[PDB]
Amino acid sequence: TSSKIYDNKNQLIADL
Amino acid sequence: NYPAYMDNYLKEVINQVEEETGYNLLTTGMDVYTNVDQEAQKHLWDIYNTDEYVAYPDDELQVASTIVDVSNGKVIAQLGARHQSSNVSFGINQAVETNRDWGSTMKPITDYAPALEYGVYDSTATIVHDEPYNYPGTNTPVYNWDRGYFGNITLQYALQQSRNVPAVETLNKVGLNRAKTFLNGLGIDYPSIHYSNAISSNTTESDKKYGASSEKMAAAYAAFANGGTYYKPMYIHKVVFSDGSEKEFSNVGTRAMKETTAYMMTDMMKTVLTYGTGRNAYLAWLPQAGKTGTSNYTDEEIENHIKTSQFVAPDELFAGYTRKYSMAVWTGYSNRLTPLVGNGLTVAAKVYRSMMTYLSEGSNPEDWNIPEGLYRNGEFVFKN
Ligand SMILES: [Cl-]
Ligand SMILES: [Cl-]
Ligand SMILES: [Cl-]
Ligand SMILES: [Cl-]
Ligand SMILES: [Zn+2]
Ligand SMILES: [Zn+2]
Ligand SMILES: [Zn+2]
Repeated sequence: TSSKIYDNKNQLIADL
Repeated sequence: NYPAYMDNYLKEVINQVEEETGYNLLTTGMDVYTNVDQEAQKHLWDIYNTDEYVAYPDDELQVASTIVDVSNGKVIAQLGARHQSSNVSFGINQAVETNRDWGSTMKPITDYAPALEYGVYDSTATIVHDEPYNYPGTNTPVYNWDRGYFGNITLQYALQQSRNVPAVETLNKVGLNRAKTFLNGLGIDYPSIHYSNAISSNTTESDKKYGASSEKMAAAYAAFANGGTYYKPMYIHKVVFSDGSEKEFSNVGTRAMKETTAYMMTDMMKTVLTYGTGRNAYLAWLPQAGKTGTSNYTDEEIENHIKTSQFVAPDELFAGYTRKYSMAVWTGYSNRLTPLVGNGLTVAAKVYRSMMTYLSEGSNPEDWNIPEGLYRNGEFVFKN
């Protein structure tokens, strides 16, 4: 249902 | 929820996870750590979409590219289009597509690198030939972009001026078989290779494993930069499972060519930007090296779809790289029948100059070190 993506700076950039 | 400037990149992310684990991040819970550089992305997004960084002859002309960390195949930016809105989240990413002809940028990895890597030529000063010549076994002339011939000239100069004749002949001496093999080493392959492939990535098949794409190119050229190692393009770092477990993604490069070859290709290509064809992507302070490329029309296309008697081309490319980041850029219209002319042909270099500036404005611009087994001699380099 949820999956988060973090850039290389581990700072979340999107939630899918 | 996700930003639009991350569409293309996020798509590649979703696919890589599936490929390795078999799970779809859209129908399963998990956190994924990618390799993107956010600001780099917004920067790249601004370059394409604004008018502050480069003069697009119009708002239709498309652009696509991939920036790779030469040291590990990590993709730190990718943007398949510009001014192309119609949010259909996760659509076709033109940065991984091989349906476009990369033309001239094909020369360095298909003819010249193999040549040097296999003994055919022993110095960047070797005399190659730019004289009337037909495709091997055929009577079809290999025409230089301007219909002229330079005569005897050095390897370097022929690579720097992007002359076709000495390129397709080089592939002849290297042998198609050896050449196709050398291409695989860089991640590129064709179901079948032919002499036209000496200056074109156009191929009979069209999977994804066949052809060249901004992704593949930037990863191929990265091998020159990193010294001769081919790094699989990587978008994902790690994926933590909902059930607590984690899967770390590691990439291990392979020797694609000897360091000698890499150094040599790099030296001839540094000249491309200086007095060569890649002048519009030149930076005095940045020790980089690249190759410009142009594809061409059939002839049926010329006699039935091209108006102007101007210099036209369905694709303009650039695949430059530094001591840190390799970057391949594609430019053309959605429909190859709409040509690139005048100031439109210059966008590939600029976008590259622009982006590469930003990417190296700080760092600490380093140069390359002539490897043991070679020795300078004025403009050129020779083997011991
Ligand atoms: Cl062969
Ligand atoms: Cl041979
Ligand atoms: Cl969690
Ligand atoms: Cl060219
Ligand atoms: Zn910016
Ligand atoms: Zn000859
Ligand atoms: Zn053939």
